[PDB]
Amino acid sequence: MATLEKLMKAFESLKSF
Repeated sequence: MATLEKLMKAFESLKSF
């Protein structure tokens, strides 16, 4: 299900900080 598909870039962009 591509519902929270953004969490990946979100999170990795979060991993960033």
